[PDB]
Amino acid sequence: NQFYSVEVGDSTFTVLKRYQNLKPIGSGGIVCAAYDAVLDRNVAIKKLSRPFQNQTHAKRAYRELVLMKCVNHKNIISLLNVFTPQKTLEEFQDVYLVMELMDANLCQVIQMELDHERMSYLLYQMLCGIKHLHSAGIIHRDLKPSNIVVKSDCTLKILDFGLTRYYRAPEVILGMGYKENVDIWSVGCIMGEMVRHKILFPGRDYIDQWNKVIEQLGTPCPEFMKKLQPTVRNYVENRPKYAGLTFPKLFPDSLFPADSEHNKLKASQARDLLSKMLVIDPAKRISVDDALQHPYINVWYDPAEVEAPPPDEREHTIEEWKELIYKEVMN
Ligand SMILES: CN(C)CCCC(=O)Nc1cc(C(=O)O)cc(-c2n[nH]c3cc(Nc4ccccc4Cl)ccc23)c1
Repeated sequence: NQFYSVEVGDSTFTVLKRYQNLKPIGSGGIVCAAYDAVLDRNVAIKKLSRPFQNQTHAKRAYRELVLMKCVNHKNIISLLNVFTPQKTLEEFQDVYLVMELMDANLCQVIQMELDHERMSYLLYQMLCGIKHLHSAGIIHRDLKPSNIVVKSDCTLKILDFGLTRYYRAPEVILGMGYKENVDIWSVGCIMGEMVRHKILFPGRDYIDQWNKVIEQLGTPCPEFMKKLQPTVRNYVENRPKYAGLTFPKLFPDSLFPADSEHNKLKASQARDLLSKMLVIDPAKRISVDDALQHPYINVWYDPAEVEAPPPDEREHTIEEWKELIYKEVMN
């Protein structure tokens, strides 16, 4: 047999024999660290249990499997291998996805005191990854630190393809319609969180989250309000009003290292970029291309990374999703 089974965490992993020394990593999906004896390197193995168990799980698993094949960029997940230990469609239960083993997820990195060298390079790569997605017509809308992983040399990869809701843009929260700079918002939320070491807009639901947005950034302009459908517009127009805080007060000097002129200047640059990404109205929020030209970011700008080439959506029953997924897994 090509497979063996082992108990990692609370789950059973049935994997190709090439993958050895399985060890659990992180929290959440169900993922393992392993040594791959064929490639002679360390990999991560994700177990999707019964991805066809409901139409929501199924649509996501299918969509992501299909896009992981599509895409080609060093800041986006690229699969090394995909397999099921089950031999037939009737027996089909689980899918295993294999990729590079990194060193940490971005939530761990955010907890570090980071210099501007590291923070700017992390943000640079997020923007390269996001630009690549958009170039293939993929607008993420749910970018968040827990789905981003990092190596020790600060190399980063985004692991999912989008649509914890703290990183979602106003247009997502309010059902507005969006363009590509919807994902800037989330990058802006991550950046702010790297500075504050606190989640910027930690709402338990969308009402609470909107409240924390307006409390800090201020009530948006009328121009913004009339882009909202009338009933959501009613809600938003009738919230308690807020003038909002300036970005120096949102992100005080105390948050930034002040030990050199380099760092003083980089602090002012970081706050400038933040003030252009955390903008409620997407008509006035910075784009991905403009952000890549910002002085905080442009020091890293490599056209081979920024301008790399990119290579329907119905509903189905779970029976139908199982077959669709089984097919993709088998090719
Ligand atoms: C001995 N020490 C020093 C070594 C430390 C090494 C170490 O801990 N590394 C490490 C830590 C953490 C973490 O989160 O804390 C996460 C990872 C990680 N690397 N690649 C992944 C892919 C997925 N998802 C995934 C996997 C496969 C396919 C598809 C997907 Cl989406 C999920 C998590 C990871 C690695």
